[PDB]
Amino acid sequence: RGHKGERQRGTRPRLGFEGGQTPFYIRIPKYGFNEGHSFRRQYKPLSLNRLQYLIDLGRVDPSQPIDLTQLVNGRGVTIQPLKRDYGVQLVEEGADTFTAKVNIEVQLASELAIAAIEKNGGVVTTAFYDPRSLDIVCKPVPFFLRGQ
Amino acid sequence: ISRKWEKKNKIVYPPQLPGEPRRPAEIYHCRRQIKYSKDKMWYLAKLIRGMSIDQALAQLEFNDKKGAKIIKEVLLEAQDMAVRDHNVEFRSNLYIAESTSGRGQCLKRIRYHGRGRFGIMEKVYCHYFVKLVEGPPPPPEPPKTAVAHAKEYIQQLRSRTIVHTL
Amino acid sequence: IGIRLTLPPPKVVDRWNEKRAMFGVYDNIGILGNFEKHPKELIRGPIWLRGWKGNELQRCIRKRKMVGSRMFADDLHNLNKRIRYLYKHFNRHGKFR
Amino acid sequence: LRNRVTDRYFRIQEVLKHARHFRGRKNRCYRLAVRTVIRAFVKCTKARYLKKKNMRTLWINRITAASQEHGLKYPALIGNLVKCQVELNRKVLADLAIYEPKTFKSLAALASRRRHEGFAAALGDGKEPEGIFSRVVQYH
Amino acid sequence: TKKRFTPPIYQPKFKTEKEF
Amino acid sequence: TARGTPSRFLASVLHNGLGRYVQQLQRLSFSVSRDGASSRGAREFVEREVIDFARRNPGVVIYVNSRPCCVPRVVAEYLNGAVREESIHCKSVEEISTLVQKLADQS
Amino acid sequence: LTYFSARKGKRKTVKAVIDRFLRLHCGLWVRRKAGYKKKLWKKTPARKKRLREFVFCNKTQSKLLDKMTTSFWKRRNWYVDDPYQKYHDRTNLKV
Amino acid sequence: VKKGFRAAFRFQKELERQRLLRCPPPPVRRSEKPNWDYHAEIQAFGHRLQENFSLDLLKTAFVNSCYIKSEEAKRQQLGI
Amino acid sequence: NFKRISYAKTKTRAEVRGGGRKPWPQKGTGRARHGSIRSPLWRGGGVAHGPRGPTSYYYMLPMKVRALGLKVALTVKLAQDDLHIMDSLELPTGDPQYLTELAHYRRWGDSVLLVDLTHEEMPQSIVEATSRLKTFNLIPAVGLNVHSMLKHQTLVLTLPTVAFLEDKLLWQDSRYRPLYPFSLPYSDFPR
RNA sequence: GCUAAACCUAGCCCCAAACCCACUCCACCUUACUACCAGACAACCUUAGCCAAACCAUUUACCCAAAUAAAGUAUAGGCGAUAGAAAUUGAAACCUGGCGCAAUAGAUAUAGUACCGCAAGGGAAAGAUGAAAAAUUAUAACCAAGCAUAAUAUAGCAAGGACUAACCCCUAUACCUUCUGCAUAAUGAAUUAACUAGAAAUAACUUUGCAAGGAGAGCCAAAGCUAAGACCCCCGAAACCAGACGA
RNA sequence: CCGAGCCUGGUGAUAGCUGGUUGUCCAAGAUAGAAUCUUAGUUCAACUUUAAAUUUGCCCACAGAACCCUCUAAAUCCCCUU
RNA sequence: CUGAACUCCUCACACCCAAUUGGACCAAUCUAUCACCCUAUAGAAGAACUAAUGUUAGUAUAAGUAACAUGAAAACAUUCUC
RNA sequence: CUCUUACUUUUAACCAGUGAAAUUGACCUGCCCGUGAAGAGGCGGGCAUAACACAGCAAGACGAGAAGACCCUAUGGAGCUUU
Ligand SMILES: [K+]
Ligand SMILES: [K+]
Ligand SMILES: [K+]
Ligand SMILES: [K+]
Ligand SMILES: [K+]
Ligand SMILES: [K+]
Ligand SMILES: [K+]
Ligand SMILES: [K+]
Ligand SMILES: [K+]
Ligand SMILES: [K+]
Ligand SMILES: [K+]
Ligand SMILES: [K+]
Ligand SMILES: [Mg+2]
Ligand SMILES: [Mg+2]
Ligand SMILES: [Mg+2]
Ligand SMILES: [Mg+2]
Ligand SMILES: [Mg+2]
Ligand SMILES: [Mg+2]
Ligand SMILES: [Mg+2]
Ligand SMILES: [Mg+2]
Ligand SMILES: [Mg+2]
Ligand SMILES: [Mg+2]
Ligand SMILES: [Mg+2]
Ligand SMILES: [Mg+2]
Ligand SMILES: [Mg+2]
Ligand SMILES: [Mg+2]
Ligand SMILES: [Mg+2]
Ligand SMILES: [Mg+2]
Ligand SMILES: [Mg+2]
Ligand SMILES: [Mg+2]
Ligand SMILES: [Mg+2]
Ligand SMILES: [Mg+2]
Ligand SMILES: [Mg+2]
Ligand SMILES: [Mg+2]
Ligand SMILES: [Mg+2]
Ligand SMILES: [Mg+2]
Ligand SMILES: [Mg+2]
Ligand SMILES: [Mg+2]
Ligand SMILES: [Mg+2]
Ligand SMILES: [Mg+2]
Ligand SMILES: [Mg+2]
Ligand SMILES: [Mg+2]
Ligand SMILES: [Mg+2]
Ligand SMILES: [Mg+2]
Ligand SMILES: [Mg+2]
Ligand SMILES: [Mg+2]
Ligand SMILES: [Mg+2]
Ligand SMILES: [Mg+2]
Ligand SMILES: [Mg+2]
Ligand SMILES: [Mg+2]
Ligand SMILES: [Mg+2]
Ligand SMILES: [Mg+2]
Ligand SMILES: [Mg+2]
Repeated sequence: RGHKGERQRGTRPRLGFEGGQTPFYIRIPKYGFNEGHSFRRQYKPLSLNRLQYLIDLGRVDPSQPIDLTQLVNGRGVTIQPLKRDYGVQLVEEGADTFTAKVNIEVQLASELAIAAIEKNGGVVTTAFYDPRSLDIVCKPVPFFLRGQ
Repeated sequence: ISRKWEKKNKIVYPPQLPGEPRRPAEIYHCRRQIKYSKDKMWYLAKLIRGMSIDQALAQLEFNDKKGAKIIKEVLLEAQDMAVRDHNVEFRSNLYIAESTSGRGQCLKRIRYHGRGRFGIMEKVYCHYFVKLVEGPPPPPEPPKTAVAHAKEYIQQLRSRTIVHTL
Repeated sequence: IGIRLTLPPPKVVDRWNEKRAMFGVYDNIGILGNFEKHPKELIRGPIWLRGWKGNELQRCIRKRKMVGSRMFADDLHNLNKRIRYLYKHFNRHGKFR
Repeated sequence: LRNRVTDRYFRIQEVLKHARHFRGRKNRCYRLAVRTVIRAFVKCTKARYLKKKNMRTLWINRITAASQEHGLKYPALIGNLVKCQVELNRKVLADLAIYEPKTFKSLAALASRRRHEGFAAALGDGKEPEGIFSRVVQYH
Repeated sequence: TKKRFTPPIYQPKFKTEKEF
Repeated sequence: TARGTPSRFLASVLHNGLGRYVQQLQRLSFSVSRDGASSRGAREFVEREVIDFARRNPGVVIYVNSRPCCVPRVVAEYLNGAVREESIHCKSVEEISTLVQKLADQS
Repeated sequence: LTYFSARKGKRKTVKAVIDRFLRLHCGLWVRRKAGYKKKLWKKTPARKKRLREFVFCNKTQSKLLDKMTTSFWKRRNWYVDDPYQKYHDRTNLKV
Repeated sequence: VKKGFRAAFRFQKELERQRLLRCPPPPVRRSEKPNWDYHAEIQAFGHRLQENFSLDLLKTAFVNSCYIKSEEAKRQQLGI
Repeated sequence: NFKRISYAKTKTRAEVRGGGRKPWPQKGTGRARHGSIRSPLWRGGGVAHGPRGPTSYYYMLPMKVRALGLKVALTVKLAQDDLHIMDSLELPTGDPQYLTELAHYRRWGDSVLLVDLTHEEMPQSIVEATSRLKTFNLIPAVGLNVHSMLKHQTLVLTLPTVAFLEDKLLWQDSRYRPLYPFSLPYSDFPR
């Protein structure tokens, strides 16, 4: 523990205290980096590489309409509605190698991602789910057990 | 507490052989919880060590200390016990082989001082132990004579070796 | 002084009594029982420590919340004071910050 | 679970056994004995250096005494014996003085002879050949 | 200098009353 | 320390080695548990080492006694009457061999 | 810092830090320069440009800011159209 | 009273050492003590001395008249 | 350890009876300074760092780790010739001596763990025999665990039990990561 | 050889379960424990401060009716220290047990007694045979300090090296703490026994599991994730405040 | 023991101040500064310790680093080779 | 010539810095399973005291020291002195 | 007081009985000079030195007693005064 002082006796000041000098974390001006962070909509990215990989392994069935439920049941995406996730955003990563024909419902889709699915003969739609609706569509069985 | 001194008069030795020397009788006696100091009692016990039973009784009869009467009382009953129960022929043929005092169980009392202060006073008790052996008192040691010193000095010179070598 | 002068009575332990013989049985109640029951449901003891662990400040906070309303006056007072002491100890005292 | 030391007696006796031959209360009172036992063990360790030192002091004193009986000082004996390639150490030299007095006188005579040869050489200008006992046996 | 007095403390009586 | 312990002069037993060398180790008594874990190394020593050690030392009578014991021990007895008891608790077979050989060389 | 809250027994966040610093998921912290809105009439353009920069914190400051915030603030976020999205991951960084 | 058994056992061993030291037992023959095989001891005796003794003669050399007379007295006392 | 709850508790200096007043003035008495007679330095005072129970030791290994342990225990028993497969646990009689004699003749060790598929369908004969024994213990398949397997020298599984354990233990190797507790309805679970 | 030493019970602790509550006759709110007379007075009403903020002045967690999760998030604040939700989510629940203490421990407790205080109030210590004591001439001894058996012989931290030999010879300035630095004539300590002081998050590391997934709903994830292991003392003020008790 | 009684409680008040801090063994290990109601303390540097990564570190040849002014100083910095 | 813990010699080698930091072992206790004259592998924790004017108990030192106490004779009736 | 003396009582010392307190790291506990955390029984150089009681003395053991009240320090208190 050392010899005498505050440190041997366990009475040293709180974390961040600099000895009386105006601390570093206080002398920096406030700026709205994180202002409104908890009210910002978030979308879990889903790349065309990941989508193709899921189809090649049979984890997502392209013969039926694909939506949030089918992606969750296939363990393709993990949605957290309690963390202000509003769904999945289809991102263009992997467009060059995308070959599957799918009818997929997402929340956001980039211009290049839409072109990839439509080039192969598929349909892509952007659908909105509110926080409550998102929880139900992601995990239907827990909802059905509530009796509502 | 311990009471081993009283158990020493219960040791039965095996019968002696025809050619063995007659074993002297040994009598252990003691008095417990005497209201008297062991430090003061030690001087009286020290006095009669090695004395004959009759010489010890005479010395104690003319001593002014309180312990003298108590020790004399113990010596007399031990002398009677030696002849009665320990097969000692002559009551006068006894000498003090051992005599010593021990600490007893003491009590604590308050002694008052001025200014509201106090001390703790001990009400002292002591034991007295005596061993009587049959036979004349052993003679005292003669003072070491000049011949003995000279013999001892020359002995040490002769046992002297060359140290730290072959 | 300070050490016993006799050997203590020999310790007789029956390693095959019913309690020792059946220790562990049903510890895989969930894995082998279709997960109908969680193994923590086999834990018996205070209502505020079944299937839960924490440091002493966390244990005290948990007990006051769950059974604080049923505690004896003197016991509840000691619990409140204990939480105050531990709050100060962990949040203000120590070697690390 | 409350744990208490149960064999403290044996831990105490480990120290007190080394203090039985001490004087006073430090032979039975741990608080006192432990400090004195530590000091005794440290002395015992450091004494190993003094033992070697005192022994060699003893040999030099005894060799000095033996050399003086023959009219030689200690530096003359040790110095000249080395020059004769006699590598007898001081321990053996002291033993020889006590138990082999005739061999020691021979060694003193040898050292004395070599010493006189040195003087003759130093006094000469190189004309004289090396002394009979001054010749060194070379090894390779 | 303020007066300084330390009153005496009596120990418990029983400690000096035990009998055989 | 030297002052706190006894001492003696360098000596031999019956001028050993003067006319002939006589091994002073006279008897060895082992006590190895059958099931005790501490006696694992002692059991391994009795299976492969003790037999070969006896062949080399025919003047030493070795007594192996297998009985329940928490601390296996070897007792060495010498011609001059000295008795030495050495624990082999939890010792390896190699450690035991070294100990037994040391006892064989001592006077 | 509150290491164990009285109600939940959990570590707390120092909200003074959240109001001043941005944490990139890679572990870097972004801040503004002190005095960047103070007495601009007496400051040169070169100095004023330096004051408007968003700068990084050093290792010691970053470690302190990490201790003063809970795990929630270090998670990966996917805000839509986030200006700082590109800076969350490092590239071609050796050690 | 403290929990445990090891300390008590260790102290009992020392109490037996002190008891024995205060009252040393009378000495007895090595044959009467455990771990003794007379035939094995006889053979080792010769090997130690590096001598090829005859086990028949060597055993007789150790038999004394006093041991024979006493051995017979015990036989008569037991009516054997 | 996971279901261990320690009930040991001591009293701190704040919980020992009394101890409120300062025993004597700070200065002037010549004695050591003390604030309370219930300080941990005092006889009868509080305990400084004693047990503060009841204390829980609860924790859970990953479900896959606990399942792997059961596999290893079964392999070790089979590899060391301590596992015996039975068609059924039906004995000819309910006498416990028969079962004891059977194990000795077949060299089954001192203790034997008997595993049946279900508690309700245990044959009455084996139930009567084991109920009167101490080292021969009968458990259902759902009760199998590593500790009991290690405590018992021999393990006896019935053929239905073997099929039961393979289904449960191999399901862990090919399963998805859960979306919600497996007690809730799934497409292909249970069975 | 004394003084002593040694012991295993009394009970106690933490949970579980269960809601809880007494009484013979007589006396007892006046000066209680006092058979028997003219009254009429009547309860309610924000805690404070220590302390933290390294002063302090706004401020500074204190069960308040479901474990978990949302979340230490929204939000509050000398926007400092710190404080801190809700919507929503939704589990289990078979008293008679103990890797609790065993006479300095465990309740203060053999007892709120003895004793101390005018009062409020404070508040102890301790016991130990055996199947039988209607076996008490009985159950061994051995172990702390202190003594006794047995005072002492030049010289010196009391020992070490030794030695034929205790001492004589040679070498050697107790310990802890505190300091630039202590044989210091700086601190503490007669001695024995017992008691008496390192509590945990953030990350990181190490070793398993599974792996673009991990985890037995929540959470994290651009090799991660889950589990485990492993780090943060004791005693001590003068004070401050609340409510009682005292001329 | 009245510069303002006593008792209990808040209370294990707080103490950058003093004291104390318990088994064995080995190893690495001394010290530029800055700010601070701060100088009996802290926080950052520096030094120190452990683990990891991969690549130079130290010692140093020439050549080279100011005028103004008086001691035209001992030296330093830089630096391949070794 | 004497003279070190420097160096050599025979053999061995982790085995002489405060704070701090890394590492290797380990007493006793309890639990699991062993063991069975006192142990093993692990899991745990009120887990180790030559020092806090520490707490309690015992006993020393000072010290048999300071201090304390009963007027006289007698037949214990009585008388005498103050 | 110069300048003290004598006697009585108490205390005292000795015998008998009873029997505290502060204090105490351990002590086998000399003197001189020098040294040194700067004033030594304990270190260096010398000198001295069989062992153990009783009665006195107060130069030393920086003697005992009370964690200096003077002085300074602490982002320690309290009483009092005030534009
Ligand atoms: K803390
Ligand atoms: K008590
Ligand atoms: K100290
Ligand atoms: K000094
Ligand atoms: K000093
Ligand atoms: K002082
Ligand atoms: K009045
Ligand atoms: K300070
Ligand atoms: K100090
Ligand atoms: K160190
Ligand atoms: K006169
Ligand atoms: K004086
Ligand atoms: Mg300190
Ligand atoms: Mg300091
Ligand atoms: Mg009075
Ligand atoms: Mg209290
Ligand atoms: Mg206090
Ligand atoms: Mg207690
Ligand atoms: Mg403050
Ligand atoms: Mg102030
Ligand atoms: Mg809610
Ligand atoms: Mg008690
Ligand atoms: Mg003793
Ligand atoms: Mg000397
Ligand atoms: Mg100074
Ligand atoms: Mg010095
Ligand atoms: Mg001192
Ligand atoms: Mg001081
Ligand atoms: Mg205030
Ligand atoms: Mg009046
Ligand atoms: Mg008053
Ligand atoms: Mg404090
Ligand atoms: Mg080193
Ligand atoms: Mg300022
Ligand atoms: Mg400073
Ligand atoms: Mg270079
Ligand atoms: Mg030399
Ligand atoms: Mg070396
Ligand atoms: Mg061990
Ligand atoms: Mg402890
Ligand atoms: Mg102790
Ligand atoms: Mg102490
Ligand atoms: Mg005196
Ligand atoms: Mg007097
Ligand atoms: Mg008088
Ligand atoms: Mg006098
Ligand atoms: Mg007197
Ligand atoms: Mg001087
Ligand atoms: Mg005198
Ligand atoms: Mg002195
Ligand atoms: Mg003084
Ligand atoms: Mg002071
Ligand atoms: Mg204040």
